[PDB]
Amino acid sequence: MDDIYKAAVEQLTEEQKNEFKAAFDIFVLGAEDGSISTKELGKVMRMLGQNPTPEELQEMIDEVDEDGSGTVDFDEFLVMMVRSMKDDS
Ligand SMILES: NCCCCCCNS(=O)(=O)c1cccc2c(Cl)cccc12
Ligand SMILES: [Ca+2]
Repeated sequence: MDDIYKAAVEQLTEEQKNEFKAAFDIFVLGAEDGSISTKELGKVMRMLGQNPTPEELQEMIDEVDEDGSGTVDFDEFLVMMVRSMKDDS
């Protein structure tokens, strides 16, 4: 079902969309399809001011990976935001 999630997707316009889509490119500016991993992860967090081990970051991808695949597609991705948004933690 996962409806309670699509409910928020309707709130998202299109201006804030181009903001995220632009991020993916970074996480995968040379990957085949666009599957993100602890590999291209620490790559973006580098521009900020962090650079932990791929073992710790996996924890962030293991929480959303509701299919155990070690990836973050534009799918389960939205969920992440919707969650932290409607409820930060
Ligand atoms: N660590 C996840 C929290 C996301 C932060 C919200 C802002 N989105 S973001 O561009 O900063 C961003 C950060 C970390 C992982 C991402 C993946 Cl796997 C896909 C797309 C964007 C990602
Ligand atoms: Ca996944």
